[PDB]
Amino acid sequence: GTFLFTSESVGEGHPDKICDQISDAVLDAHLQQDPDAKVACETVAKTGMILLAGEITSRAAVDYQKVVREAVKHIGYDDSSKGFDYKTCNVLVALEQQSPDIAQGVHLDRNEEDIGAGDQGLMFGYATDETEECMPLTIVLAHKLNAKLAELRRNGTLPWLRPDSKTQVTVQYMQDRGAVLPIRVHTIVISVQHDEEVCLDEMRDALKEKVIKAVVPAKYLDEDTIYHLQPSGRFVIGGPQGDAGLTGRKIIVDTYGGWGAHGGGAFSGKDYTKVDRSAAYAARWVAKSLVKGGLCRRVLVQVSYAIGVSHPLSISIFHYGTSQKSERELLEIVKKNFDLRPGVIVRDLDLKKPIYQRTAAYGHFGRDSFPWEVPKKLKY
Amino acid sequence: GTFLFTSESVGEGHPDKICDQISDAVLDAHLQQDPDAKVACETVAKTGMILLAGEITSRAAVDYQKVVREAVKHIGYDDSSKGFDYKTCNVLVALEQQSPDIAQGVHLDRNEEDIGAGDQGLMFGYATDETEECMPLTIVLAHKLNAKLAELRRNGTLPWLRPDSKTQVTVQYMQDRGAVLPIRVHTIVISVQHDEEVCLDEMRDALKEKVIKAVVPAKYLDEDTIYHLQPSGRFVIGGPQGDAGLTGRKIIVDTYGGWGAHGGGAFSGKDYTKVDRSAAYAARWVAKSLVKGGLCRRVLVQVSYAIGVSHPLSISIFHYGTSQKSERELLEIVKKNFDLRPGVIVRDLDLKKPIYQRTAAYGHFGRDSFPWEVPKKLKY
Ligand SMILES: C[S@@+](CC[C@H](N)C(=O)[O-])C[C@H]1O[C@@H](n2cnc3c(N)ncnc32)[C@H](O)[C@@H]1O
Ligand SMILES: C[S@@+](CC[C@H](N)C(=O)[O-])C[C@H]1O[C@@H](n2cnc3c(N)ncnc32)[C@H](O)[C@@H]1O
Ligand SMILES: Cc1cccc(-n2c(=O)nc(N(C)C)c3ccc(Cl)cc32)c1
Ligand SMILES: Cc1cccc(-n2c(=O)nc(N(C)C)c3ccc(Cl)cc32)c1
Repeated sequence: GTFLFTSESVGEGHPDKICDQISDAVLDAHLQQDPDAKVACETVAKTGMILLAGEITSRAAVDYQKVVREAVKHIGYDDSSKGFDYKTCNVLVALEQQSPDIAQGVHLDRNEEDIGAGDQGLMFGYATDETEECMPLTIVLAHKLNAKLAELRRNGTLPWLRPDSKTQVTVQYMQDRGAVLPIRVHTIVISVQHDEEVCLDEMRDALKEKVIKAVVPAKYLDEDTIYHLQPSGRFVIGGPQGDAGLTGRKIIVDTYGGWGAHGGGAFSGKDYTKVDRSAAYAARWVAKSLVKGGLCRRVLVQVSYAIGVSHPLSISIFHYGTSQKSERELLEIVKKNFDLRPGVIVRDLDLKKPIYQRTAAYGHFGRDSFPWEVPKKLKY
Repeated sequence: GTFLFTSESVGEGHPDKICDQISDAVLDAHLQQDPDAKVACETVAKTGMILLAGEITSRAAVDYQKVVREAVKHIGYDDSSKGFDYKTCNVLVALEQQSPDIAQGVHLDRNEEDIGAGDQGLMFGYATDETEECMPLTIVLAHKLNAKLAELRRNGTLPWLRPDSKTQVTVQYMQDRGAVLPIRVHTIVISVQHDEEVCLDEMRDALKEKVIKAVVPAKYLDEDTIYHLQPSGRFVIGGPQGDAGLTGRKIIVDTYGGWGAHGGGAFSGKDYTKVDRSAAYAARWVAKSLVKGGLCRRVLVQVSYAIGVSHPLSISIFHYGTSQKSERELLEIVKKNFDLRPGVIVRDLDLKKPIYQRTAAYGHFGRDSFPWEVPKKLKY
């Protein structure tokens, strides 16, 4: 009954993640002034360049140069020696208003509760009782390894670290009637951008002793665990200089690390009317409510929409065999307890609040008691 | 035991899909001259602009202006009245060489069979016996609806059609010991860009009579099927003018429509050393070989890699309860029959051949007998 499963995560300076954080810094800057801003901000990053492309209709006055540069500064790209510098990079803006054809079909002259979905699409939510935060251990550990790298970079413990990093964790699990039980960590990968002076052996030793051992419980590590630390051998060129980044290219890192399911939509740079984000947050809220409510040990929820239509077109449940109730009975409980119209989700999850940049690294789920992480008490 | 499931697809002129097709036109242009080109081409599309950003190291001499414009011409954006014109749009190029740090860690001075993975990551393959092509009916139908729109646009049957489209299909299924059996189509969405002259009722009638009825078998449609045809009411502004597009933003449309699983990596614009593409193709080949070989009715395969390491770090199997063999026995059969090193996948699947633009619309799987769609005969 044992099996392996692998998930990855990336750091704040991974170029795709830089784009997600900038897109959400732009969204938050608009929402601080106009809670009803319509935002669809894509970011592209390559050597020396941040380009903003997309559609924004808002009453806010946003200084894009300042917002972008402050986000890059926070990430830590502040000198040409690191491959990217917020002070001197090019910031290009190609932002237009939201299409009036979309606006008239989605929200113009509509009661807020009855606003249409901002697009068609499908979205999923997942929760698992294997961790207290109801997330897969593989992705939790992968995120925490990147967070540890950023912490040691920022506190000057490992001054050779740079912001761009990737991690990957393979866990060996057992299964019990559809629920999963972590046994041990089988393999860990860490790749992190570094300065020209540090030796490979010094980095590998520090990654094992100061990063992995500070994150992963010793009970999961043994003489057979496989470590791939700086496996490329050299990672001096990094950030956008090493690899072009785009918003919405880390959608599996943002969610469940390959567990559960994904409908394809990106989260960052989008206001609540874009159901790719709001309905995925609501589906996570449903799934976590079912698991914390004791109905399931793990569960997957699908929802779907049509542009301009408020009610979901479909809702579906997969309980992995971890409920005494059938999937039909769980679906009836979901329909009795949740209203997944976007104009109701916005109110339940407070989605006009400018907290989005906080979601744009280390996963959107299983952290910080955001509204979609506070279970709803179910009536049935 | 009945349940709903929804998948979507998009047309050739959807702005994200335009980017995937351009990225793969660039990859094919390089491979036509240099089978060993290292390509990581991202495309961004917005009003009047195609930007290429990424990393290419190749001996080819490629005219990017010509390759991009020819791809846009093929899609059908050939006049400012349609919102985008290959003849007059801006083509911007921000392409640099592949990082020498990546090159030395992945492929320099390595025997081809022993080349390292081009990145870390996780990838999945899926197959289901519900259709002869071993794909979910939801996504097959969604793709065929977009293909039908493009066919009627190109043959002049519906001259008001423009290239940008989206479709979505919800199927009601029954289940039989983990396998799925389609019963009926519950809901269909179609949104397609159109000219200024055609009436909404004329479009809705044509979409039902000439598109849906020409694609979906009548046995799946009944008086209760729900149709959302042009649900926004107006879609004149479209293509990149209506919504910025990026490469690798339709990864679920490219794969299984939400069924199976996804590791997050995009396919388009990448050569075989980028395991996000090559190992996902190989995992599809494994899954389809298990189902066509009669071992499973449906199956999911995960594989994962570390940058610079040739052998996968992990391989895992989920058979949904549709095999008499355990997942451990199926995994042993996979390990005995397949070698998922990227330097072996390239040979088995002929991945230096310039056929990639053909994959970049209507899904990478279940079509055209590409090498990953030809099952391997298994020995056990
Ligand atoms: C390996 S690059 C992707 C392939 C790349 N576009 C190419 O031209 O081959 C993807 C990510 O890996 C990381 N990376 C970049 N350079 C690296 C190196 N030398 N060693 C390890 N990882 C690296 C960065 O996080 C980067 O965003
Ligand atoms: C609805 S747009 C996404 C949201 C958009 N970025 C915004 O500013 O609100 C996503 C896709 O839907 C399609 N689309 C664009 N305009 C549309 C319209 N008026 N009606 C229906 N679908 C439309 C196009 O395929 C487009 O790429
Ligand atoms: C459909 C789907 C999607 C995503 C993940 C899984 N999935 C999972 O939830 N449970 C696993 N167990 C308990 C054996 C499992 C093992 C291997 C693989 Cl490849 C996937 C697995 C399933
Ligand atoms: C883990 C995972 C990922 C993706 C899809 C599914 N999955 C599926 O394979 N089979 C379904 N059956 C048979 C009931 C199903 C029904 C509802 C939902 Cl939300 C998902 C379903 C499962």
